[PDB]
Amino acid sequence: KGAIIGLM
Amino acid sequence: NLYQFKNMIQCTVPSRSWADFADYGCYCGKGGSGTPVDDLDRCCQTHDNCYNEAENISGCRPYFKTYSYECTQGTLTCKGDNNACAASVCDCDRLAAICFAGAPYNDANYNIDLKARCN
Ligand SMILES: [Ca+2]
Repeated sequence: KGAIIGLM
Repeated sequence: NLYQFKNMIQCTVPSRSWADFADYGCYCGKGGSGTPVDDLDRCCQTHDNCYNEAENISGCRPYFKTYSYECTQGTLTCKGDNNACAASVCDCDRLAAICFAGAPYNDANYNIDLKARCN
């Protein structure tokens, strides 16, 4: 991916 | 890892871009606080807590850990070659993708103001 994102 | 979770969502919710789930409610994506706003947000809160638990395993980073899984003919499976970190994160993800497929999606709950609404 690199970038993000969700969730936690 | 997040790329694999994105693919689990594509495999369980084909009629919707995964970005729909990236910024929803108080827990889906960035958010991790306050009262979940609906069923789909509840899926996302359990997923977030799941990651927090997995992070207690030494060296286990849920956003980055690559695990082994398959998505075929409507069935999503975490495979048996996963170590304890990979198995746990793989289960967190799979559990959340199945949850998202059963939850209603409410346009009004996309990209809400987390600072005002998620205290
Ligand atoms: Ca989150």
